[PDB]
Amino acid sequence: MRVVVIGAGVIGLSTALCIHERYHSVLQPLDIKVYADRFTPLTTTDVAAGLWQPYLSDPNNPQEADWSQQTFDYLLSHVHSPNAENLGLFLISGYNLFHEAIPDPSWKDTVLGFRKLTPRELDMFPDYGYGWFHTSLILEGKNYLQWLTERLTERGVKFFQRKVESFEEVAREGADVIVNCTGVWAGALQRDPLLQPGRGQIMKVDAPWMKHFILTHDPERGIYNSPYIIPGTQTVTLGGIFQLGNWSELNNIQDHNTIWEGCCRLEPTLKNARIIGERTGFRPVRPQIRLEREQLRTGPSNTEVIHNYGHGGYGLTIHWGCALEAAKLFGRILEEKKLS
Amino acid sequence: MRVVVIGAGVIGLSTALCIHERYHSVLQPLDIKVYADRFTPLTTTDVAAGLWQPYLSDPNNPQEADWSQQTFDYLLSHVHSPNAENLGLFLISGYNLFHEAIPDPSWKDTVLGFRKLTPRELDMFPDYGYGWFHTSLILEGKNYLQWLTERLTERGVKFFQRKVESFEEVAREGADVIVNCTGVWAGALQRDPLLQPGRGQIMKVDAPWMKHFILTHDPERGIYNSPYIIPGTQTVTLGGIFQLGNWSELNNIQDHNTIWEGCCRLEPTLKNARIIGERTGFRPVRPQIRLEREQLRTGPSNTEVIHNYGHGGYGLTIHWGCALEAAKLFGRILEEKKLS
Ligand SMILES: Cc1cc2nc3c(=O)[nH]c(=O)nc-3n(C[C@H](O)[C@H](O)[C@H](O)COP(=O)(O)OP(=O)(O)OC[C@H]3O[C@@H](n4cnc5c(N)ncnc54)[C@H](O)[C@@H]3O)c2cc1C
Ligand SMILES: Cc1cc2nc3c(=O)[nH]c(=O)nc-3n(C[C@H](O)[C@H](O)[C@H](O)COP(=O)(O)OP(=O)(O)OC[C@H]3O[C@@H](n4cnc5c(N)ncnc54)[C@H](O)[C@@H]3O)c2cc1C
Ligand SMILES: O=C(O)c1cc2sccc2[nH]1
Ligand SMILES: O=C(O)c1cc2sccc2[nH]1
Repeated sequence: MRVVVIGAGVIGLSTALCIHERYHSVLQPLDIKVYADRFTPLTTTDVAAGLWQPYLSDPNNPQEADWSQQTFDYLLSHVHSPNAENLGLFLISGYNLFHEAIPDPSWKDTVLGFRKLTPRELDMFPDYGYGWFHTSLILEGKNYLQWLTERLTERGVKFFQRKVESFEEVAREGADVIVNCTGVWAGALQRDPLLQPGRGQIMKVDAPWMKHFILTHDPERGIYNSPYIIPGTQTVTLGGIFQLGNWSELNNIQDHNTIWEGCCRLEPTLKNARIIGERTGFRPVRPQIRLEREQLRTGPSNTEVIHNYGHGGYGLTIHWGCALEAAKLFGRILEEKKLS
Repeated sequence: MRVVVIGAGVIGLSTALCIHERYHSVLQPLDIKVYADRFTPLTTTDVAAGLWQPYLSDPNNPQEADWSQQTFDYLLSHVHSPNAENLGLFLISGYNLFHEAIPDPSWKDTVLGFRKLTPRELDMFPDYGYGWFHTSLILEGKNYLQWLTERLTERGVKFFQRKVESFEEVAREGADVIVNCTGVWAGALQRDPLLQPGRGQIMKVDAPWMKHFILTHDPERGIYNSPYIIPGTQTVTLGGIFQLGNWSELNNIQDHNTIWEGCCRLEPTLKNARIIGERTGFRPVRPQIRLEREQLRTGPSNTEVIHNYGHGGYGLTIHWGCALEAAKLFGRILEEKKLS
């Protein structure tokens, strides 16, 4: 009963934990190893603000809306716990700004107190003429990743610093089940032309008077490419850079400018806020998440592979529902093998 | 014209600013001095969290609701102003929690996006069965008082550290108009049987993940005597203590425990918060604010006095509408001295 999880971002970590809680037994022990090239604070998960917000429009797969709703409901149950702070979990309200009356999102009833913005509220954002206000949740990846690791290490899970070259390399060493949570890099283990980097740049600023998230939406700039302000526990994330096919890990100076000028125009009080840091990450962009089983067609034994990658700009938002689905796929592997 | 403003809390400073910006001219040159025994951070204004919220039910004087509304409208028009950070001015959303249903407040349309709490939002507060959600403003005194002081200084207003023994002592040194903004200590200059300290105690805690205010209402505890959580710029104010007639300036453990126990039950995450500081202050409690002119008959001349005190637990909420009214009374004085 040897299981190897490839990846230590929110995907692999929550998957490892979910499989362990649901399938570990002293009767039938479950050996679980996590192999990863990069760990916290150096994953894509660490670059995220951690705000819960799926895409505005209905997903290519309606199963994704269920996975996001299951994640919200799960995080909402731990929000008023003493453990909440160790997770990087907290409630936050905020604004979604538009230039037109776009349709209501499928998640209007999952979030708390969703409503349209009133005239006086919109008078605060002269560049926008429609929007929403609701209460959502922030799950900060750097705390959540450390918390998941702590809970994994105490459940018997060993962590290994390694760049996996092939699934067959892992299959050869005895892995019965391979959990593929490689994010944006998955194409290195198996070609997937639907998987692309969604290059992102963010600024971390000191603006503690900022109690609300502010997200803007422009068709001319596209998804995740217009100003956003997201207050964290210690700092405020400034963003709004999406570049499909861009693999540059360096901080582009025109992007730094776009972030600064766009966010200051959105919220003039940012102009006097102290810039703390700047980061680049690659969103694992895909028309839909890949969350399925694959029987390896290489080597003398067939190896069971659970793929869990391609969560684009909403991995923190959907991680739990995806972890639970991967655990379901895992139990299906267990039954098909044998009972007695 | 020689003006002496007694008091350097929010009332004294905003009145002095409002009078100077409206009346100092070539036609009416004003010599304004401010006398105060205590300056920031040692005034009642400094103990306050600075949240804008008047009384729920219609005031004894309907003028008070107009004065609070004028204050919110003025502060709201500056929320994105270059000076907002210097003022300590920012937007904040939050909860007003009740055991039973209560009528909508007279200010429901002054605040932003006022509405009732939904069942899912109410499930987060088991001890309460009814509530509101709205967006208001915080104006922090430690910043606001220093901002008003800098504004008065550039206008040529002179500040003196002194404990005024009597209005006559001021009148005898040449004051034409005395603006009495002495807060809870006004009785020492002229007996006021309707003025009492509304003793308050607060804790300032490090809980930066707290993004909303939470105010609880209990008619058995009375006004300002039920737990409240008010996130500021650097710290979160924990309070909920009102002791009518208590002149003790010391912080006490009983009140420390009431605050801590009450606010931790409301928000379990507070258990792990670091306590930064604790303060005691005296709300200037009266059945209504005394904002009126008086011709003082103590000495060879009559001195024109403007009283502006008795703002209770809502001095920050109402200060600007009161400062504008004091200025109108000041104009009536100049108009009588046959020089306007
Ligand atoms: C700028 C920006 C802002 C964002 N904001 C939000 C937000 O507010 N809310 C939200 O829900 N989402 C947000 N996201 C998306 C979120 O960051 C990602 O969807 C989530 O981090 C992807 O999770 P992951 O586990 O798949 O990838 P990662 O965190 O990238 O983990 C991939 C893991 O796979 C490992 N790995 C890959 N290949 C191999 C190999 N061959 N061998 C060994 N290890 C390997 C890596 O080392 C790493 O451990 C944001 C993204 C960006 C870029
Ligand atoms: C615990 C607590 C929390 C609160 N929270 C809020 C809130 O969130 N929002 C809100 O709107 N309000 C709040 N308040 C109300 C606000 O603090 C007071 O209404 C406002 O501070 C009253 O201001 P003031 O100018 O009249 O008095 P103060 O701020 O006390 O200043 C009185 C001034 O007069 C001076 N003075 C008095 N007598 C003399 C004399 N004889 N000679 C020389 N100088 C003299 C003092 O030295 C001082 O400079 C709160 C109050 C308390 C106690
Ligand atoms: O840039 C992103 O990928 C991103 C910004 C926000 S705000 C909520 C989710 C999310 N994702
Ligand atoms: O304790 C007080 O006097 C007080 C608490 C709050 S919250 C808004 C006003 C106000 N006043």
